[PDB]
Amino acid sequence: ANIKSAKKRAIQSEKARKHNASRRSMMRTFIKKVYAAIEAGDKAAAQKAFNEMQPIVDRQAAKGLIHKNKAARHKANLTAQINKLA
Amino acid sequence: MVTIRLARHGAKKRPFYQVVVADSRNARNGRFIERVGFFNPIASEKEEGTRLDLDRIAHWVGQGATISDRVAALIKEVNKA
Amino acid sequence: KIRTLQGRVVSDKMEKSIVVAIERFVKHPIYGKFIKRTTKLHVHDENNECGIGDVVEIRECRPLSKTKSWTLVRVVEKA
Amino acid sequence: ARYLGPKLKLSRREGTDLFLKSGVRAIDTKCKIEQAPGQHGARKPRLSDYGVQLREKQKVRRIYGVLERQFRNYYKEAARLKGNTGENLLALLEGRLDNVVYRMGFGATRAEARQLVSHKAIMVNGRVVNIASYQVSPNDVVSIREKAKKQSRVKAALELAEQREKPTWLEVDAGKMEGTFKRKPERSDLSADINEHLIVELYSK
RNA sequence: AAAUUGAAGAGUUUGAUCAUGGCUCAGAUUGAACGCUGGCGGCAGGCCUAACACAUGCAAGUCGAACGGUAACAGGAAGCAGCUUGCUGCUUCGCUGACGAGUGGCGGACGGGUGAGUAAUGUCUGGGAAACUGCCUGAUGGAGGGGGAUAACUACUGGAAACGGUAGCUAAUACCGCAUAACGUCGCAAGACCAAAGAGGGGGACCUUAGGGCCUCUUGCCAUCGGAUGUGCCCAGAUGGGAUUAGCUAGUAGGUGGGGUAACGGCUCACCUAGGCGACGAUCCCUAGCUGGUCUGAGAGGAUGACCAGCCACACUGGAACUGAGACACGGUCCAGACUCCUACGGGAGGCAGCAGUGGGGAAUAUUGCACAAUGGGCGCAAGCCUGAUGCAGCCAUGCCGCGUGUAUGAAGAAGGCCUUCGGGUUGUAAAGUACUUUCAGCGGGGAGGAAGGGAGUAAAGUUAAUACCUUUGCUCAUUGACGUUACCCGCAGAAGAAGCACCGGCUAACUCCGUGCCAGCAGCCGCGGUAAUACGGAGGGUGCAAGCGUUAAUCGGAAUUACUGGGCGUAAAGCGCACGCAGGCGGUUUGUUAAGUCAGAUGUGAAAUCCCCGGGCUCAACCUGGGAACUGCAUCUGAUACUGGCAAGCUUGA
Ligand SMILES: [Cu+]
Ligand SMILES: [K+]
Ligand SMILES: [K+]
Ligand SMILES: [K+]
Ligand SMILES: [K+]
Ligand SMILES: [K+]
Ligand SMILES: [K+]
Ligand SMILES: [K+]
Ligand SMILES: [K+]
Ligand SMILES: [K+]
Ligand SMILES: [K+]
Ligand SMILES: [K+]
Ligand SMILES: [K+]
Ligand SMILES: [K+]
Ligand SMILES: [K+]
Ligand SMILES: [K+]
Ligand SMILES: [K+]
Ligand SMILES: [K+]
Ligand SMILES: [K+]
Ligand SMILES: [K+]
Ligand SMILES: [K+]
Ligand SMILES: [K+]
Ligand SMILES: [K+]
Ligand SMILES: [K+]
Ligand SMILES: [K+]
Ligand SMILES: [K+]
Ligand SMILES: [K+]
Ligand SMILES: [Mg+2]
Ligand SMILES: [Mg+2]
Ligand SMILES: [Mg+2]
Ligand SMILES: [Mg+2]
Ligand SMILES: [Mg+2]
Ligand SMILES: [Mg+2]
Ligand SMILES: [Mg+2]
Ligand SMILES: [Mg+2]
Ligand SMILES: [Mg+2]
Ligand SMILES: [Mg+2]
Ligand SMILES: [Mg+2]
Ligand SMILES: [Mg+2]
Ligand SMILES: [Mg+2]
Ligand SMILES: [Mg+2]
Ligand SMILES: [Mg+2]
Ligand SMILES: [Mg+2]
Ligand SMILES: [Mg+2]
Ligand SMILES: [Mg+2]
Ligand SMILES: [Mg+2]
Ligand SMILES: [Mg+2]
Ligand SMILES: [Mg+2]
Ligand SMILES: [Mg+2]
Ligand SMILES: [Mg+2]
Ligand SMILES: [Mg+2]
Ligand SMILES: [Mg+2]
Ligand SMILES: [Mg+2]
Ligand SMILES: [Mg+2]
Ligand SMILES: [Mg+2]
Ligand SMILES: [Mg+2]
Ligand SMILES: [Mg+2]
Ligand SMILES: [Mg+2]
Ligand SMILES: [Mg+2]
Ligand SMILES: [Mg+2]
Ligand SMILES: [Mg+2]
Ligand SMILES: [Mg+2]
Repeated sequence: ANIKSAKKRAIQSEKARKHNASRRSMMRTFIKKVYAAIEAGDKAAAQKAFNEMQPIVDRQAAKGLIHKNKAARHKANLTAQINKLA
Repeated sequence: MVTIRLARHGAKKRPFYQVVVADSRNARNGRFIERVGFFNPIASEKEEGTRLDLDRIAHWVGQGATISDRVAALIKEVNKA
Repeated sequence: KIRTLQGRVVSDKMEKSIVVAIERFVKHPIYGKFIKRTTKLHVHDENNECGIGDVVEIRECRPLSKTKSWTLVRVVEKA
Repeated sequence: ARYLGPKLKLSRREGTDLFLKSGVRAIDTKCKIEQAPGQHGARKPRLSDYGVQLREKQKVRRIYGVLERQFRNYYKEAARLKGNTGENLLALLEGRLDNVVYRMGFGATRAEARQLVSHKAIMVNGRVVNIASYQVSPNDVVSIREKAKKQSRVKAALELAEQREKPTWLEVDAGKMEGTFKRKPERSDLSADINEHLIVELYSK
């Protein structure tokens, strides 16, 4: 980089990338827990995993890592799949 | 944001400003939303040196447009007839 | 009201889809003669009511597949 | 940008007096006006139709002291303006400031009036104008400058002016050396020896 | 009112003619180039080729009113001393004005460049639904209580450098929980779940340490619903050439389900159906940024897309994502490649299609300038800083427009030149001479406008506990111009400093002599040159333009010579050898109906600029500018029904 502000922006963006990546992995792990519970066919476990998942995606959407529409999509899809497990 | 400012037209050493509403990001003489007046700084006597559509300006200000300093001064001068 | 086209079904072999030919009558820009032009549209046909040769009635909607952005309103005439 | 050669050769080529001299003498006593200039000037010129059109246009140009680019612009303006194109062209030529000064009589010739205009000795509506091609509007006042009122050539031009016909579209006071351009001259008020339709046809070739 | 005032031919085939038919010329124009020549000014324009390679300088920062801090320098405070009797110099303290480096916010996605790619992925016109949107703006509510880090810094250390490594300390409007949770998210519902940040000015009782949470004000933070703007997406019509490219396509076409996106969608995956496009030209090949517009044309058309503005695409080449409201990012990141460079040989650095400039290519295209004074943009409460945007300046007759290079008189019709039938004629009022003026250039003096604002004071009003702060409105005081020796005005001097280029047989305005002798040469065509050349070359004279004039290139015109307007086919080029016939084009006559074509009106849109009309300002003009007209189109709505089309019923004259 040739401009001082560009250099600082690169440093800041790398730090932001690490932070974002850890949060994104965490959220994905919880969603995958819900999906695995649905796959196993255990409705109670699926509901428990969904309950643990919901605040995480909501908080991430509020923080701006994902969008509100994406959080809503996750919640709606998982609720629809869980309700059919009966 | 939306702003009300002057676009410089005319000739060399003889500027003539068009008072326009525009997205502030556009170039000074570029894309604009609506033309609302003009201002000639070298207008001769008995010649209209400033004209503004105050109704349109007020409409855009109510919609949330900002105003450049020169346009604000021109509005003040026009209102002080 | 709603803008709306009317045409003739030229294919119905797709599942819930039809091809509709719309005819326009326009003056030739140079020679002035009125000529016929055809536009073929992919139309969503739920219940698969339409058949080849029927005169059908279509409107514009959101995309439904790669080539489908129109949907069937009613069947004006049946072959 | 100005013809600076002998003046009577132009009138000899055009076969008529172009008023390029003051008029204190006779054109016949000053030159062989009936003879075209040059070694072969005694020959009888058979002129084609293009030649006739060209000679008429050149005659008008030499009368008013206008070069070709300006004259073509005058013709374009005359064609653009509503009405008869040839009459519009003549009116535009007569509206020139140097011509107006000459007709008012402050200059013995159009060249002298042009020099007076150029040297900042002429005022229009109370402002100094030194553009020979300035267009004079109706009700305008053309006056001699106070520092130029003492010039003897102005008095000579004034005493030569009344020896000719008085233009009826102007109102001149020689005591104060100032005139009013009452209105644009009509076609009738201009010379009948000018065939402007030839110029109009020439510019359509 | 006004805004469609518009249309020329000529030469050449023949012994001659009429026709046909090509070729050639006169016009206008240009980002032009070249040759000759060259005075001034105004406005504009200036790498069309190598999207070739680039030395050097500059083109993006800013905020201390978010934060820890103190590298400076400037004060304040303590001591000492040459002391020069309190002026100086050296140390200790961030205590203040401030501020290097650092954390954090915002900007860097704008502004600027280029046209490589792109033939519809784009662009233009008109519609549309399944979306997000920083800064700005409206409304309703919140802004409680905690925690763990980390740069800077300190110590040690690796490396030539670039760049790191280890340990320890610290702050926030950096980061993360907890609480709060409804016009928000999920859900039929019940229910479940999600946020935040402080800073600054002033102050009495200062409720407590001279500060603050004690009050007030300003500003900032969070949630939701709106506005505005911007962006993403879908559809129809239009937008080059080639058929000596006729078949193309397997995520291909559609469906269901899962995933994915801000959002619809084969966007992606699994399965099912076997579809989808194409002679109304698919696929393939060549060329190409598109538009408003520009040139030409009487128009219809034809050609074109430089400058200005809108849209798109690209940023050394290929690929990728990260951050972010927004980028798959010209002056950011990563990988690979080619070149250039540094190296201690381990390893590192770079991207002018930003402005200026260099080399190179080319027939050809400019200065390594001044200033942020104005307009606009970034950050900032502001002051202000940054801004090769922009405003200006330099170079170039590149274009357009204006002006000057003098005016009047002057026969001796002077000399000299050229021609001469030797009489004379022409150059020619031309010159000389005589009277005059002095634009422009030169010199000296005066002198607008582009300046709005901002800063200090004040008085009033609004706020509050407060004559405090803050805001607003007036008034007062000093100021802000790169251009710049500005435009412009006045004075001095003296015609004094200022004319060339092409052509002259016909088209085509303009004629003689001499030289040469099918030679030298000219030439757009017809042609010219053979010893009396108006055609070659010089001269005299003349013609046309004129600070320009010629030549070359290129487009339209003339060319009704691709003919829609507006042509032809017996013999000039041209009727398939003759038919049948699908698609296609066309359709006798009457009534009813429909209203698709057609017609009328209205509404929305058709950006601004450009063109045109009427005006205004630069002394005029070019140029700038107000309003209108126009944008001949598209869509929608409402009407008309003669004609064409659809539908229904007929009729008999075509069959
Ligand atoms: Cu090394
Ligand atoms: K910063
Ligand atoms: K679908
Ligand atoms: K006319
Ligand atoms: K011939
Ligand atoms: K011919
Ligand atoms: K022949
Ligand atoms: K014969
Ligand atoms: K940014
Ligand atoms: K291109
Ligand atoms: K908190
Ligand atoms: K406070
Ligand atoms: K507050
Ligand atoms: K696909
Ligand atoms: K699908
Ligand atoms: K799908
Ligand atoms: K045209
Ligand atoms: K065009
Ligand atoms: K590329
Ligand atoms: K940019
Ligand atoms: K500025
Ligand atoms: K003589
Ligand atoms: K004040
Ligand atoms: K001889
Ligand atoms: K025809
Ligand atoms: K209709
Ligand atoms: K009908
Ligand atoms: Mg790097
Ligand atoms: Mg000129
Ligand atoms: Mg012959
Ligand atoms: Mg280029
Ligand atoms: Mg700088
Ligand atoms: Mg600092
Ligand atoms: Mg935060
Ligand atoms: Mg919570
Ligand atoms: Mg084109
Ligand atoms: Mg789609
Ligand atoms: Mg290209
Ligand atoms: Mg024509
Ligand atoms: Mg372009
Ligand atoms: Mg390059
Ligand atoms: Mg992101
Ligand atoms: Mg891009
Ligand atoms: Mg960038
Ligand atoms: Mg660069
Ligand atoms: Mg450059
Ligand atoms: Mg070269
Ligand atoms: Mg001068
Ligand atoms: Mg002023
Ligand atoms: Mg002739
Ligand atoms: Mg001879
Ligand atoms: Mg010759
Ligand atoms: Mg033609
Ligand atoms: Mg013919
Ligand atoms: Mg024959
Ligand atoms: Mg024949
Ligand atoms: Mg036959
Ligand atoms: Mg037949
Ligand atoms: Mg019929
Ligand atoms: Mg327009
Ligand atoms: Mg109008
Ligand atoms: Mg009918």
